[PDB]
Amino acid sequence: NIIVGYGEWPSYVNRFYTLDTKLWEKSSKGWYWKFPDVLTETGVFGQNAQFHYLYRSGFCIHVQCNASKFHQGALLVAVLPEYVIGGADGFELQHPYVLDAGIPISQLTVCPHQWINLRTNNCATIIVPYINALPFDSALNHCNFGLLVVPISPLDYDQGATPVIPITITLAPMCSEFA
Amino acid sequence: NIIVGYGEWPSYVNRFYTLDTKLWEKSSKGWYWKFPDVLTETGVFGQNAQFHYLYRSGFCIHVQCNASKFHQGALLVAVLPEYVIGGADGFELQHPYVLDAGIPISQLTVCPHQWINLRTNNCATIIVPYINALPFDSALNHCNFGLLVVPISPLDYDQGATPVIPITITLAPMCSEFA
Amino acid sequence: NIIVGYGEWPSYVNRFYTLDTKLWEKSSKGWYWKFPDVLTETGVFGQNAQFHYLYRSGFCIHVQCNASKFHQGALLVAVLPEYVIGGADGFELQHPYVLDAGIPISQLTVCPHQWINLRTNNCATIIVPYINALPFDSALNHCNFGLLVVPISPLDYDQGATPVIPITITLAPMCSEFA
Amino acid sequence: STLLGQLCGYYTQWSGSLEVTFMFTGSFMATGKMLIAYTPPGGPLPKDR
Amino acid sequence: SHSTAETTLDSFFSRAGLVGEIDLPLKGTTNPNGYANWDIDITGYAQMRRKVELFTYMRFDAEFTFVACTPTGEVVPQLLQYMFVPPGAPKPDSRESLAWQTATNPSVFVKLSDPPAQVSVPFMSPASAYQWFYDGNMMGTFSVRTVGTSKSKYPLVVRIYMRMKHVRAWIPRPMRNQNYLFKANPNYAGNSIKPTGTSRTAITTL
Amino acid sequence: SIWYQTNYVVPIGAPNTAYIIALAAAQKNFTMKLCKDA
Repeated sequence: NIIVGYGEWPSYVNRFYTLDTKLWEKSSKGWYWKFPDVLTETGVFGQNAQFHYLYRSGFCIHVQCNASKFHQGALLVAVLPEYVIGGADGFELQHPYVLDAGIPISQLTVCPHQWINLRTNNCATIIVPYINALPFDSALNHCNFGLLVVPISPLDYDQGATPVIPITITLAPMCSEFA
Repeated sequence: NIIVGYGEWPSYVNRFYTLDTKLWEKSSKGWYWKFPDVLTETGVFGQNAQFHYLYRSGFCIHVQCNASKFHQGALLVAVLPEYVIGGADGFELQHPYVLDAGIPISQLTVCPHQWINLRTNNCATIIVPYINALPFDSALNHCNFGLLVVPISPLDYDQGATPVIPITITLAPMCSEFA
Repeated sequence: NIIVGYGEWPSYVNRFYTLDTKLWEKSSKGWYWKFPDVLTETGVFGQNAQFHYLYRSGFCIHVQCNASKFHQGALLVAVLPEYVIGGADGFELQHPYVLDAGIPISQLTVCPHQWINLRTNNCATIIVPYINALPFDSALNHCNFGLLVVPISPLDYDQGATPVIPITITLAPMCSEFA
Repeated sequence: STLLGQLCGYYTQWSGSLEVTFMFTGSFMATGKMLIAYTPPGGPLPKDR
Repeated sequence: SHSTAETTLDSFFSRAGLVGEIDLPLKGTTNPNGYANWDIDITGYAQMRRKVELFTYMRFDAEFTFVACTPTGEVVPQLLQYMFVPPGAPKPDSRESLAWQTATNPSVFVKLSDPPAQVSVPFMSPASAYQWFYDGNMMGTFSVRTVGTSKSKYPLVVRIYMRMKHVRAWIPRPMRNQNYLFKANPNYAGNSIKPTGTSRTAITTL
Repeated sequence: SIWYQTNYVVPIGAPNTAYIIALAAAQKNFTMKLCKDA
């Protein structure tokens, strides 16, 4: 299903951007992306973000993964504003237990989140509004939030099945403004 | 679904005749049947066709095949009036590329046709009216059309699964007339 | 005053583009520009024209020159569609008598034209619609028309006055379309 | 190999819109994704996905 | 069943706690000149950081109380100044600095044999709220000295208490798991990561 | 052009290769002119 972050819709280049595919392995630890840095060298949005002095936008995020009925595992997808760590290809987690910031992963469900259980569903959709202490900001000096995709239950399969599961991220800006 | 040839229903012994089963192999090339020659020594229709001087009929054709969810392939079923080649068991194709007549197979979809994709469906139904330049004809000297079942995508499976897939043809005369 | 070419207004990036200034001398022969080639590496219009397959636009042209009351001379400004010769800085005329194409200059008033007499006025405005045998064309392979600024009466002054008179061209696209 | 090409080989000029259909004939338990792209006249082949 | 007014945000952050301690010795090298500059921060109270970092944005006012005495705990005849330097103004660098006599820096002259002084400071951020996390919070400064030209005849200690009022917060976060290493830094010791709680021998035994 | 977005995922017991068939046609605004012999 679709979850709307904090119960608020975005308000006052608007197309689908499909990123490169991640490969989920038996020993994967997790990945994260930062916004708007994920879209700053791709297309008209990236051209607009590097030539304007002020920026403001919301987002719509889809996470997908296709696997067979003989695979198993579970992922947690969450959005954390101002994710300070202690491009379009993302980064991997070194210590997923502390989320690389000294905070537990078990309480990450306090944020707008979704579950991907391979036996039940294979999609997750989150709608994020604009969050800041300022009406406008800079798209090249400040990252508003981060997206996390972490496996809570490890991927398992029998020998002879495909050993890597693809994860696809496609996102669309909503109510973007430039000045 | 059901397709009606040329958008016309048959107009002015009427039971189901189930033929012998064909075995689809990894190296199969295709089969064809000729009408009314396919039904001229089977039952009351065959007795009627060899003792009357004039004949006129339409047909309804069902093609079926049962396979598992671990098999793959695709067949094209088509009807070609006056299929000149350059019984109830059919004939095999020698050069399926030219349809044994010097004409390409890729344009065979210009005729009343259906697709059988093993991953999607396992049935095809075609209703054929009477086509001729004469109101009546001879059932023992003229074949009105031919039926073709050709694999466009080869049959594939893993070792240990069943290596032959059955194809069943059952047909019923419609609005048959004799004189 | 303002003249509208052939009595037609343009119909179905839209800002003022001021070009570099030409210097009118005692021995000047004349200059010409070609459209849309004059605007193909300047700004958003130039970016749009090199990345779209079809193009269609009209234009509005202003020609200016400031001189004192002790200078004299006269210029003819004219627009000639499909000006075949036998960037943003223009070209000079080698044989202005034949207009570099084998045709007399004395009949150039058959085209949309204006006169700049230094003793009377110092401005000329021409509005040009889209002229072609096709609804759309290519902005990088075809020049629709050319602009000519030719001195019919030579520039004269007394020694001690400024020996060069500036000519300024500023133009704005009208009803431009891209596809 | 198409009948449209053979038929337009009997004329000199033509113009209009086309449509292409892709049908997958794998097994029922196979999954994946593909990207099908169209590039307008005058453009080059994309270098990557 | 208890009341829901005990868990409001104005009850969680509701009391005056010690956030500062200024020492003005008669001899030594701690504050050789009889003055000191203290930058207003709320993490002087050791338990405040984990409590406030439960949220990303906060907005509040503050109330400050100054208690002064001798290291023994005695009360003596002395006068002090307590100047407030707003964010963006120069701070004193000597006892003869001209910053002590700038009228735009508010001051509170008071005696030691007096009830503790008390002032209110408003919300001073240029934005709509403070933030404890910035992926890419100056409140002021309190300067403490002894009034006079010559040095004081007593050793003094000044303690500062802060209470937050009119509290608002947005966007909760997971609570801190590991030991802190720096100020304004979520850094942690990567060679010694500890579980959130306690462990047991087997999953089937209580 | 057709690109691979993900990899080809398949369980154990199913074939590792598949085929795609392409079909082409024309829309209702297609026209031709000036017949010629081929």
